[PDB]
Amino acid sequence: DLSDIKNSIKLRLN
Amino acid sequence: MYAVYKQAHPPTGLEFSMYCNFFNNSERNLVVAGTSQLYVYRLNRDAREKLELAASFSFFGNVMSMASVQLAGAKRDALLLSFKDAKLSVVEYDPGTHDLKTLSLHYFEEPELRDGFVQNVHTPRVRVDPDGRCAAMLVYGTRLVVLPFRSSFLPSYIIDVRALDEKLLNIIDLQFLHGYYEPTLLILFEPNQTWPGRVAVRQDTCSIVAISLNITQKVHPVIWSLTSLPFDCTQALAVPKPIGGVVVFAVNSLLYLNQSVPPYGVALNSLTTGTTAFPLRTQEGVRITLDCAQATFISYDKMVISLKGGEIYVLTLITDGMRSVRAFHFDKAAASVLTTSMVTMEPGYLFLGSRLGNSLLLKYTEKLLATYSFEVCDSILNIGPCANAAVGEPAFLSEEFQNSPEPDLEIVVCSGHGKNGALSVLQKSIRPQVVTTFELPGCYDMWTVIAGRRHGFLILSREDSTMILQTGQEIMELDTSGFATQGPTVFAGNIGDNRYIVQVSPLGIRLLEGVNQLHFIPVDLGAPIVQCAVADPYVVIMSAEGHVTMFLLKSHRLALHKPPLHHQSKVITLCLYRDLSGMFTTPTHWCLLVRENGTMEIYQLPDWRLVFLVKNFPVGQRVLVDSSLPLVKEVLLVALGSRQSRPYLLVHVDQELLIYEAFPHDSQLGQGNLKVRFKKVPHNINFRERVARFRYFEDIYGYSGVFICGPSPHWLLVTGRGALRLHPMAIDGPVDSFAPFHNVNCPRGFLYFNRQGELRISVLPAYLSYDAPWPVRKIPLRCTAHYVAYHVESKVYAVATSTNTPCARIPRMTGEEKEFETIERDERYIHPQQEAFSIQLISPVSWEAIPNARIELQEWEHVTCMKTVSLRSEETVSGLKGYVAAGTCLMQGEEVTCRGRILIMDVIEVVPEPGQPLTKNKFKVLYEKEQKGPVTALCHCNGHLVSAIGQKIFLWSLRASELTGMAFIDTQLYIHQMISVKNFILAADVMKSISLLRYQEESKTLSLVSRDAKPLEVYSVDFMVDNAQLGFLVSDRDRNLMVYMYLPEAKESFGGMRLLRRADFHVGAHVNTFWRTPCRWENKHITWFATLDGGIGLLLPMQEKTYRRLLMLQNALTTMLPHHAGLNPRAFRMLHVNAVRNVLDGELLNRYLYLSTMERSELAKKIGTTPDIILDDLLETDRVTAHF
Amino acid sequence: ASVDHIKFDLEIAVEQQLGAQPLPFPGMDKSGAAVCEFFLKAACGKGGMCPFRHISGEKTVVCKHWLRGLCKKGDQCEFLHEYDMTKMPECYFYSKFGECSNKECPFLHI
Amino acid sequence: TFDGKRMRKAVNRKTIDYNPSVIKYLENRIWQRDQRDMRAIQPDAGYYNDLVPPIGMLNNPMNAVTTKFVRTSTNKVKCPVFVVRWTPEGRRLVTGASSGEFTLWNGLTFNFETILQAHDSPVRAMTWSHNDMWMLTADHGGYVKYWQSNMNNVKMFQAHKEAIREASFSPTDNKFATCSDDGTVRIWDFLRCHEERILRGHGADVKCVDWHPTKGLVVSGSKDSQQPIKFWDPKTGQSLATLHAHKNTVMEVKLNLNGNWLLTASRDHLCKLFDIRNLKEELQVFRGHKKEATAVAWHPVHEGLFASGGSDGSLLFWHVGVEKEVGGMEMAHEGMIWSLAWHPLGHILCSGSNDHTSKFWTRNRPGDKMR
RNA sequence: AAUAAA
Ligand SMILES: [Zn+2]
Ligand SMILES: [Zn+2]
Ligand SMILES: [Zn+2]
Repeated sequence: DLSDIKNSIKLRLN
Repeated sequence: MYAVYKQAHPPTGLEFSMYCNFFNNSERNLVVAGTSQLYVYRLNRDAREKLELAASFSFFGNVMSMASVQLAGAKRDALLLSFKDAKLSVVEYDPGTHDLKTLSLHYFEEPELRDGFVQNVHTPRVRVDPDGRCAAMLVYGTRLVVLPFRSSFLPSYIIDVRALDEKLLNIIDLQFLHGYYEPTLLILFEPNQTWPGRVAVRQDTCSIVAISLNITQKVHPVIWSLTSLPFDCTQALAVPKPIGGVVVFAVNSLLYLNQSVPPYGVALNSLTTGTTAFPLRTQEGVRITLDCAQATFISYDKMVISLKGGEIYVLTLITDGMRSVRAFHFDKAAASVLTTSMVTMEPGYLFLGSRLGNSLLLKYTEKLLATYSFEVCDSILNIGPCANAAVGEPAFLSEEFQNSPEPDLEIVVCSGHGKNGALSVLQKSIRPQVVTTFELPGCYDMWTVIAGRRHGFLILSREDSTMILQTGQEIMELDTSGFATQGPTVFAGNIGDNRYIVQVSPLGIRLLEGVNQLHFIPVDLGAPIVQCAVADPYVVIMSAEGHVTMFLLKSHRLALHKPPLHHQSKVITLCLYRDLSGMFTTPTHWCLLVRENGTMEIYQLPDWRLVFLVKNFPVGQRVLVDSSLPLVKEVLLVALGSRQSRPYLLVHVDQELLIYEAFPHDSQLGQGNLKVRFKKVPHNINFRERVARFRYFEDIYGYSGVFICGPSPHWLLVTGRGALRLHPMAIDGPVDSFAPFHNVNCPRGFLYFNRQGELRISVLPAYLSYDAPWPVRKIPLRCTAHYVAYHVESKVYAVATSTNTPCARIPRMTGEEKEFETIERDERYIHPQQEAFSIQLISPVSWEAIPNARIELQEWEHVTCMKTVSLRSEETVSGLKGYVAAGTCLMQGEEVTCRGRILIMDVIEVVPEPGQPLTKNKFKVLYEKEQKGPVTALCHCNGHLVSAIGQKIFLWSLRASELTGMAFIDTQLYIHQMISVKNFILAADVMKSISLLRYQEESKTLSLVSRDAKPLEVYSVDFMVDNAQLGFLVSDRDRNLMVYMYLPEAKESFGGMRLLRRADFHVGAHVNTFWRTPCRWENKHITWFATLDGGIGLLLPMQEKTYRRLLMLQNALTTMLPHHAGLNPRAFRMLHVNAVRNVLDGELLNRYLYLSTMERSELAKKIGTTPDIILDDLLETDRVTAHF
Repeated sequence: ASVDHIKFDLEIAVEQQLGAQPLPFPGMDKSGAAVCEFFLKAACGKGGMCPFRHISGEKTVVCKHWLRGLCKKGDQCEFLHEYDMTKMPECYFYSKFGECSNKECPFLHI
Repeated sequence: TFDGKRMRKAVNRKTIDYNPSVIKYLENRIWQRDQRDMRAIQPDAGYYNDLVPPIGMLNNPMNAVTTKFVRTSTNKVKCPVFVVRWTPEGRRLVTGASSGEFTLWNGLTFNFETILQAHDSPVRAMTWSHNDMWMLTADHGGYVKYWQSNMNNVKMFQAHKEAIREASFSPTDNKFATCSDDGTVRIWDFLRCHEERILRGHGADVKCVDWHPTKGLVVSGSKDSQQPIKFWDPKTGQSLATLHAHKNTVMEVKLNLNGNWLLTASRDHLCKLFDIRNLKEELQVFRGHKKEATAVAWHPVHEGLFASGGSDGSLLFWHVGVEKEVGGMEMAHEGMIWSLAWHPLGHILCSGSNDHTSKFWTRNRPGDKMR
């Protein structure tokens, strides 16, 4: 009643 | 033989609650207590509703009763706290130090008051007169203490209830009555006791009296009395002023009494027939019991009752035209948690305190007689009574941390009871979930700037260059921009309303909108810039020589202003603060400064005028007061909580961390001064081994707080609850820099640098809640949980659960075969309860039950034990295999012979069902045969199975699903616990203590080695392993811990036939479970335990020299410091029955870290030592016990 | 937490029979006591006063009194004092009358 | 003549089994702080699985008033019973009769187990050590014997030249004291069987003796009216005090385990309580026996509860601090009751009487009509 | 086998 993905980022480094 | 006790998790579970003026006479607060802890809460009604923590204190004792009173001429209420064995203390809140103040302490412990009895079975109880004229306290069930009120206290006297006009023998309850010109006390007692088994010969045994107390003359006659009441009366409640009288609760009856009218009583079910001669009528439409109910008054004629099972009822007193009660009205409103107390806060608000579940705050409104409906508003977490615990491995861990030498562990415990039963998963440290890692060696500092709150740029500072990266769908480096790349940067951040970016170089300051430069200001103060701070419109920079200049954003551009600061001493560090809470009074802006001489000052930013001054800041006073060496490296003011209403101050001095919190103090001295003071906060963070170490963040997985870098990184979180949480992050290593990060691939994450040059992108795991002392997840079961075991090979958990059903038959063993009788009663009969058991599998990948993997037992079968057992198997490479074993018994009363069963199960892997990847595991039963007696305990010993069947212990051998007996021995009355190390067995008895057994494989013989010859009620047992010494650790009914040793050469052992006690310690809680782990110290292990009050503790062996060195410090701390409520730490830990006292108290030793360096050195010199050695000894124990 | 690499003092004390004293009275039963390891290796110059059992061979029937815990002979008992259900004595009633009234009879029904 | 060689049919036995109550108590104490949290037991016949042992009802000692008859145990060749005692773990009950024989009865189903001839004279005394290792008995001829749990005799010697009435052990049970009809009390060394002291001064027969739980003190009761009760120092053998508690023969003298109280029974139909710290005045007088009081026994779990027996066959229950009896039965036995013994759990009581009979009693069940 | 069926 009442009771309370991986490696998806790429680095384009110059 | 020596050890130190430490507390790892504070207890949870409330037992008392009230509503009084704790801080001042303008507002009332909710005050709750349980065991050794006290809390004060506030109601924040504009957040919905939410309970907000305001203060918390701990004592060296367990609270037995609680009350409050308003004295004469006072600005506050005073609390009356009772402690075991007749101790009474009066305490009050102290404004000025933000602490507790002790007003009085009374002792009534002379042996002449006990009348020759040694065992005390009565708890002290405190009652307060409604008009505040006096207080009463009943001790040992026979003596009444009276405290008159006007100094504010008058001398007290003792009344003996056995020498009254009548003789009072077995007091049930006592209350003060409303009205009357003198304090009048009503007492329920039972001169001739009886019990439900002998009702047919002794029926009406309860009586009641009322005595009027004359304080001045010390005389007290009897003015009202009744004699014939039902034998099953439980409690009484005083009706408020307009009606008066008293309401008496019985198990099957309800009564209303008054001085000038005949009594009125009703019956609630049909079990009153033949059990009482009191004239009662039938209440139509009601079938209940009031044996363990809680009640309180909502109005002058309405009451709220919480039944056992959680049902909520509203009771109305129906009166005539002359305020005379003539009827009752019952209404069934709702169902809620099982409670221990309740109190009304405001019109329409209720609080239900719980020890077996979560405490709730309700809200009731009248529906449009009167009817009400209830609704939940807030809840307080409680991990309940910890009955059993298991240690296992987390299901998920990122691949970057899978080569760590240290193991990764977690704890699963059984909590709650009945409809509130659950499983709690507990972790201590935070493990980040790495998304991506990059290798960028050569960087020292980094920042993220917002370019609708997603970060747009990442700035990295090298030795002589700066790298700029855009953070969008892909992270790319920029080679041309308005930024500066030829030299290192000092600071980067956002100015304005997140519309501009400010970059600070050692030669000047730059203002940027996007990648386009707007303005540049060369800065030549005579020394290079070393630090910069940024407020909302304000920017303040400081040179290396201590020169300070300020910039303002004017409609935009930056304008220069020179602060009028004196030059009596050089400035070393500074910080800026923006206040949105209104506590800083004399949005506003402020500045904090630290000088070389050792003074701290606070100024107003638009006009640099002084408002605060501390004379000896670096030493670390416990309270900072306005007065208008160690080296300080950094300061920071932040505001946390809800709507940024809790300012805090963090200081980095030498190799120590100081934490302060601000509280208002409106002193009437001076003019134009800040009305704030600061109080020190205890912690256990070690900095022992310009880049900022404190880094504020908001909105990381919905949390705000401060990250602390260094050798031991920590998280600091404050939510709308208002409690401070400190969570370590020891995985990986020391952290160099840290920054928040909000990206499409990293939603609400963060960044940090490893010390190996690796940049990691991470998010917080989402299956735990961090608003708790430890991160925790609760899995409701809606039934009682008894045992839990972890299967290593299958990586799943087995839980034995029970649920209740009505009873319908009575077994009999009169004939050759068992016979049953059907119960036949009327329609107002209350049925007895019957329990049914089951075993189910839980998966750690998703904390849910595996379908079609349930085992159901027989009708009257109870599970008495369930363990993971390693048995011999000729199919592995080690010769052992893991199984789950259980023992059962059939309960059918005292007149039927009890027999048991042994179950051995395995967990296998099968082909998963379509659309169900969780059904790849199932049980497999190998042995389910019945034995010639009840099975009470199970264990394993060197590949064999050990069982306690009746008053014997057997060893078995398993081969092709068959158990073969090998040996047996006779034992004591009842064995309920067994543990084994190598080829030795330790067995525990219900009433006859412990014993030690040995097994010889060559001759197949079981023999007794030694035993304890004195009585003891044992709760649980385990081992202690230091290097080569083996000790036996025992729990007690009197809440003690003892260590036993086997010493054949000692003269007191009589040749080795008796076990000798070697250590002693009184913990104020019951312990039912133990486990061990190695130190994080060559061959030593740590023994952990969980208490029935929801806490966690541990014992750690220590060397003799260190123990003797720390004992002097413990004695000095005991004798030279004040303690809350005036209690004595040394007496609390003394054994309750000679004691041997070979265990240190780690909670008292923590007070040495709370002192300032001056008093630390003063105390160290008094015992002829050095603070450095003491600090090393105290920090080593903290280092070696960092598990989970 | 493994303890397989630790040699406790308890094990050494038990193996070396430290603190053992002769029995106070002659004729005491050594029931529930360990087996003397020294006696099996031509040692234990203690005679009949040893607190531990000296084991003699040529025993093949389980002692029924020892099962009830009422054996008086002790070391001089000529029946096996081990828990072996295959060497139990034959049932008297099943062998003299042809039937047994005990459903859980532990004696051999041949 | 019985030799265990006669064919018999299968029989169902009445029993009182304590295991379900212990299991229920173990389950209850996990989530209950104390008896304050314990739910009530209704007086109805359907509430049979709600019972707990006396250790779970510390606030209501009235649960242990055992007035429900269970069984009568009698020998084939019957003779008056003098001593009854329980085995230290409650596995068996041992009976000492006037023929010098011991009889053993099963503790769960009270049926015959074994019998043996122990003495050539009536058995008068029987006690167990505090370490549960030794049993000591004495007979009308003045002999003392040492026994083990398997009922094997290892030592025998003569202590007095006349009848011995009682014996008791020291706290470390290395010494023990005896009383005899010759009017003396003697102290012995257990391991050497060596006499150490002789205590004289009663002037008549000595009927009872007791040793203090911890302090090393000995109390004796005699038939002489001038010296009814005396206190002795075992180390030196000197007398300490004299108590004129009763005007008739003193039959029993027992010390509570708390170390404060002394219980006395006499032939003037009275039982009395004393505080050994202050012997100036009496504490309580228990009236209600219509004839002489001949036996007492403190409850093993409840501090203030005890039971008494009478020469007319009565059996009453008392509590310290209460004026009248809390229960009893007028005709439990025929003839005089000689001894009483509580089960170690405290839920069963045994009696031994002059009518050649031993009986067992237990707690009343909820819903009993008691008629 | 010393009372396994008392
Ligand atoms: Zn030997
Ligand atoms: Zn034998
Ligand atoms: Zn048979």
